[PDB]
Amino acid sequence: PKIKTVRGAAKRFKKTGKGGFKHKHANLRHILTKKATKRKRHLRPKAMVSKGDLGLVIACLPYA
Amino acid sequence: GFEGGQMPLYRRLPKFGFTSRKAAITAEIRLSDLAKVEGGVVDLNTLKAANIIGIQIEFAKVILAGEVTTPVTVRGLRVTKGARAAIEAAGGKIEE
Amino acid sequence: TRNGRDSEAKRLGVKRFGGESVLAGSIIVRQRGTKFHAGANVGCGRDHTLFAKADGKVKFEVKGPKNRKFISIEAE
Amino acid sequence: GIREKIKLVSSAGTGHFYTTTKNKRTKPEKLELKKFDPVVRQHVIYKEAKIK
RNA sequence: CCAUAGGUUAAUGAGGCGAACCGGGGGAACUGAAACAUCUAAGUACCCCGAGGAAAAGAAAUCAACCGAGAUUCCCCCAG
RNA sequence: UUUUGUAUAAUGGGUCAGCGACUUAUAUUCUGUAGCAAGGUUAACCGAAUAGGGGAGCCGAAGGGAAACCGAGUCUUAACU
RNA sequence: AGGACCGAACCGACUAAUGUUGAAAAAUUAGCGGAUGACUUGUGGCUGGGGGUGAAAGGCCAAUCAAACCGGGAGAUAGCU
RNA sequence: UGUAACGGGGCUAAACCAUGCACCGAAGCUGCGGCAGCGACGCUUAUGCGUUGUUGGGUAGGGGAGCGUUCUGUAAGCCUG
RNA sequence: GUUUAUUAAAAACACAGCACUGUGCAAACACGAAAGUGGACGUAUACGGUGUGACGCCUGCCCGGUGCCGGAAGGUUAAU
RNA sequence: AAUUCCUUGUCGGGUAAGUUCCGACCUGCACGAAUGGCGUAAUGAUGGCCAGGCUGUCUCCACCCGAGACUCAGUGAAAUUGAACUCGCUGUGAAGAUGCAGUGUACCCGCGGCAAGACGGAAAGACCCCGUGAACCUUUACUAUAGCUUGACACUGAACA
RNA sequence: CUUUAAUGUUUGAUGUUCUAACGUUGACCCGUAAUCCGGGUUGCGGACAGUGUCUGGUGGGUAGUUUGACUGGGGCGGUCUCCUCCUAAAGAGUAACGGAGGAGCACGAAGGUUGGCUAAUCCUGGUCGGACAUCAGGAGGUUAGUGCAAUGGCAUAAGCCAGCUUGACUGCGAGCGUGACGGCGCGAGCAGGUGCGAAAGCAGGUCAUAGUGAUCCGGUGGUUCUGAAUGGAAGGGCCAUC
Ligand SMILES: [Mg+2]
Ligand SMILES: [Mg+2]
Ligand SMILES: [Mg+2]
Ligand SMILES: [Mg+2]
Ligand SMILES: [Mg+2]
Ligand SMILES: [Mg+2]
Ligand SMILES: [Mg+2]
Ligand SMILES: [Mg+2]
Ligand SMILES: [Mg+2]
Ligand SMILES: [Mg+2]
Ligand SMILES: [Mg+2]
Ligand SMILES: [Mg+2]
Ligand SMILES: [Mg+2]
Ligand SMILES: [Mg+2]
Ligand SMILES: [Mg+2]
Ligand SMILES: [Mg+2]
Ligand SMILES: [Mg+2]
Ligand SMILES: [Mg+2]
Ligand SMILES: [Mg+2]
Ligand SMILES: [Mg+2]
Ligand SMILES: [Mg+2]
Ligand SMILES: [Mg+2]
Ligand SMILES: [Mg+2]
Ligand SMILES: [Mg+2]
Ligand SMILES: [Mg+2]
Ligand SMILES: [Mg+2]
Ligand SMILES: [Mg+2]
Ligand SMILES: [Mg+2]
Ligand SMILES: [Mg+2]
Ligand SMILES: [Mg+2]
Ligand SMILES: [Mg+2]
Ligand SMILES: [Mg+2]
Ligand SMILES: [Mg+2]
Ligand SMILES: [Mg+2]
Ligand SMILES: [Mg+2]
Ligand SMILES: [Mg+2]
Ligand SMILES: [Mg+2]
Ligand SMILES: [Mg+2]
Ligand SMILES: [Mg+2]
Ligand SMILES: [Mg+2]
Ligand SMILES: [Mg+2]
Ligand SMILES: [Mg+2]
Ligand SMILES: [Mg+2]
Ligand SMILES: [Mg+2]
Ligand SMILES: [Mg+2]
Ligand SMILES: [Mg+2]
Ligand SMILES: [Mg+2]
Ligand SMILES: [Mg+2]
Ligand SMILES: [Mg+2]
Ligand SMILES: [Mg+2]
Ligand SMILES: [Mg+2]
Ligand SMILES: [Mg+2]
Ligand SMILES: [Mg+2]
Ligand SMILES: [Mg+2]
Ligand SMILES: [Mg+2]
Ligand SMILES: [Mg+2]
Ligand SMILES: [Mg+2]
Ligand SMILES: [Mg+2]
Ligand SMILES: [Mg+2]
Ligand SMILES: [Mg+2]
Ligand SMILES: [Mg+2]
Ligand SMILES: [Mg+2]
Ligand SMILES: [Mg+2]
Ligand SMILES: [Mg+2]
Ligand SMILES: [Mg+2]
Ligand SMILES: [Mg+2]
Ligand SMILES: [Mg+2]
Ligand SMILES: [Mg+2]
Ligand SMILES: [Mg+2]
Ligand SMILES: [Mg+2]
Ligand SMILES: [Mg+2]
Ligand SMILES: [Mg+2]
Ligand SMILES: [Mg+2]
Ligand SMILES: [Mg+2]
Ligand SMILES: [Mg+2]
Repeated sequence: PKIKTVRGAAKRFKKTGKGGFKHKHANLRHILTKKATKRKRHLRPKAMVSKGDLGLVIACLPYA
Repeated sequence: GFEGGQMPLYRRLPKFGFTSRKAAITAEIRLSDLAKVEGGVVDLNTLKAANIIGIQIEFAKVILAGEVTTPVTVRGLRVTKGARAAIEAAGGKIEE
Repeated sequence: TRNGRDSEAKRLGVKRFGGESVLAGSIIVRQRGTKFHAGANVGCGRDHTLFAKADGKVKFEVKGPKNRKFISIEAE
Repeated sequence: GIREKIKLVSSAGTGHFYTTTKNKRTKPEKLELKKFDPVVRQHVIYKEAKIK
């Protein structure tokens, strides 16, 4: 049979041009009056998945 | 994705975005695909006959990728700025 | 008993030593107080972190009447 | 944790708001600060409203 | 009371068996979730009923998208 | 065999003969190899038929953005040194 | 008269010894309890598994019982050997 | 349990200290011969051949190269009363 | 008298008695999706459940908790 | 005390001597009145204690009668078993050695006996821990649920107040 | 509107009675050769009861399961995140059921800036006034201070007063620190707009290091980004936030 995509991981990652994955940062969903505005501003843009945990992402997303 | 009992990376991270249904019925066209049609006119129905965009597509842009040499009338499709300069330099006539 | 606690090691110290060429913005020393002090082309952070404001080699030196230790970036 | 948290609604008509805390026991009067409003790009007086 | 229930004949038919396939009436749990209750296993196993050489479905109160297609069933795609 | 470590007084086997354990299917990725090459390839099915037909599709030659949309750029932002 | 007494058949099983790959997957030998009663026995019947039945020991339900047996889900699962 | 606190015999040095020259002693090193790996370099490569250095204990594990077995093609061939 | 067939026969179970409580008969209760059946072809001197356990002398205080029974003015409260 | 931790409580009886027994005491760790209290004739293959009779129970065994064991003839198992050319000691060592070191002793092979060792045989320890194992069991654990119960609507109508 | 009646109908609530649904495990008749059943006559009951759907309570009667780890064995006890010091062997890091202490906040000024100021203690003198208030002199030199633990800082004070204020700004961020990662931290400069200062300048919270919680689901405001024929809308997205 076909491999099934981990459908939770398909809602968290998008493949970029050279094959890396972008994702939204954590810690920006709730409890926000105590966080500095400098801290939040560096959490709005999407970041790339680091090299260590990039192996687990590809296993969850076989169809890119 | 099992990391031991640690909360895995695909669940530590938040969901984001949505899926656009309108994006599935759009397509992008090389300039090299403009010569592959016949008659020198480009419609939605001409490109589907040339097996370029596919049947369910309803919107298409022409992109500066590849190159065109023959004069080609583009009709009813969006064109980027670099593709507009490249089509009109080779003798084309972009219209609607 | 009563003595199980300790905190995480905050990894302070001197990150770039003397005669060591850095880029602007490079952290030189992390420290609690101003155990070191900021000299020429060196800024002092919010948590008393000493970073380089320009590019060049690190110079440790002792100046002033109180014999305090100043860190400066020589030009390069 | 007696220090409750509030929000400072812009008086420039925009719904923009800064969020902060106050001790409502010792400071019953409302907090009003003149803060920057990034939508109108001016410094406008903000007034305290309930965080709701 | 008529009547009806009931009774007695007569005629025709049914009954029972059989591997799978089919339609229907019922319908688990182990298991997976690294526990587990929603969920999964799965309308699966099993039980029951009925049928045929196949059954079932089937001739739009259907799709589509302002262009159109034109009953049902099956296969490859669409597409993990 | 298991172990930090076994002549171990730790496990297993009386012996012989025969059997006895990393497979299969489909997806996917990588490497090798071969065919073609900005293209490559067909699936059911037809076909008398391992041919030929069939290009429905799939992958690739463009990306960015949550998205509309823009496009060798794009997003962020009122605007980016 | 008697859930009376002593005591064989019959029913039971208190103690010891033997036996423990036995003669026997619970018996023999010497003693022992009840022995007209809530007794014992033949034949046939009925109660079915989360159920029976139990003068109640979680006892018994075909040498198996804190949920029988047989077949099926089934190659349950086993981070263990 | 039996000498049983030099391994024993035994030793008044065959003990200890100092100094010296010998010798023994390993699968270390050297000699001789053989195989292989990886690098150099050159060849005139048959895509590996001289020379040349150097390497060659090994579990888990990774990589490279093979042997043999049954079956199919080669094979109505070849071997075989 | 009974009991762990196959390591326990006992002080354990049972027992006559006693008490509490349920039950008016299509009884309570029990087995049954239900029909029914047992109780019982019985009828409160009867039947079920529970505790105690011949007989003799006796069985004291506590209703706050937990149950059960009775109450129905108020508060709260479901579908609708 | 079927209950008493301290405890072999103390006192009395019994005995030459009594942690048990019997009678008292009350200081009841932590009895107690139908999960009954205290008595109680009779009964018990019931528990503890004492006495008489009796005796191989014993001091301390002796002999005898039979059935085996032993020998011959016939038949003929079993558990176990890596391989054996299968000694003692002291030491060593996966830390308790027939097998290692040192040393001592020992001709080769049966048969009848004994059971100290072969960490002897039998049963993948039941104890203990572990497994995100199982099973039954309990309850004011969680979530359900049969059953019981409440009301609304339906089956379900007519009058009058 | 304040203050309440009339008339009629508008349906409930409780008596109040009836029979025709329904019940009858009353009698009698018939099917019948029958204590079942059904039919019939009749009596009693009667819209109650009883069943269906919905619903509240009750519910170990029954069922599915859960019931943590570390641990000089397990249980018992203690512990579990975060900060500070020691152990830590002069970079970083470094364990134990090792030795000692804290945190789960506070502050609209205790922030920003400009201006100014400098402690503890002791001595002597002085109304109440005393070991100790306040005042004046002197020694002393931070032995004080820091909203709170410890450590490192702190006189240019980061300590202490006053004036004006909101930079406790929004968008960004070269370059580094620190982690397996999620993440956390430091940051000159740039754009906008602002405060203080004459000005140079300083300000993206506080002397620094504790004062904390991922994702999902859901709420609120903002935003046409999306809107399943089309126009809306619902819902979703993005931004802020709970
Ligand atoms: Mg949000
Ligand atoms: Mg966890
Ligand atoms: Mg096509
Ligand atoms: Mg399940
Ligand atoms: Mg599971
Ligand atoms: Mg048909
Ligand atoms: Mg039409
Ligand atoms: Mg083994
Ligand atoms: Mg072991
Ligand atoms: Mg071991
Ligand atoms: Mg060894
Ligand atoms: Mg041995
Ligand atoms: Mg062994
Ligand atoms: Mg073992
Ligand atoms: Mg063995
Ligand atoms: Mg390939
Ligand atoms: Mg290729
Ligand atoms: Mg008798
Ligand atoms: Mg018996
Ligand atoms: Mg006998
Ligand atoms: Mg007798
Ligand atoms: Mg028991
Ligand atoms: Mg049995
Ligand atoms: Mg069963
Ligand atoms: Mg079971
Ligand atoms: Mg299964
Ligand atoms: Mg199995
Ligand atoms: Mg000796
Ligand atoms: Mg010498
Ligand atoms: Mg060598
Ligand atoms: Mg050689
Ligand atoms: Mg070697
Ligand atoms: Mg090797
Ligand atoms: Mg062959
Ligand atoms: Mg008796
Ligand atoms: Mg027995
Ligand atoms: Mg017995
Ligand atoms: Mg009855
Ligand atoms: Mg009793
Ligand atoms: Mg009483
Ligand atoms: Mg009460
Ligand atoms: Mg009361
Ligand atoms: Mg009540
Ligand atoms: Mg007691
Ligand atoms: Mg005692
Ligand atoms: Mg005596
Ligand atoms: Mg005495
Ligand atoms: Mg005695
Ligand atoms: Mg006494
Ligand atoms: Mg008692
Ligand atoms: Mg009582
Ligand atoms: Mg009693
Ligand atoms: Mg013989
Ligand atoms: Mg020998
Ligand atoms: Mg030894
Ligand atoms: Mg012998
Ligand atoms: Mg022996
Ligand atoms: Mg013997
Ligand atoms: Mg032994
Ligand atoms: Mg053994
Ligand atoms: Mg075991
Ligand atoms: Mg249960
Ligand atoms: Mg389960
Ligand atoms: Mg544990
Ligand atoms: Mg312990
Ligand atoms: Mg260090
Ligand atoms: Mg060091
Ligand atoms: Mg301060
Ligand atoms: Mg100042
Ligand atoms: Mg300040
Ligand atoms: Mg501070
Ligand atoms: Mg969740
Ligand atoms: Mg629409
Ligand atoms: Mg729109
Ligand atoms: Mg619509």
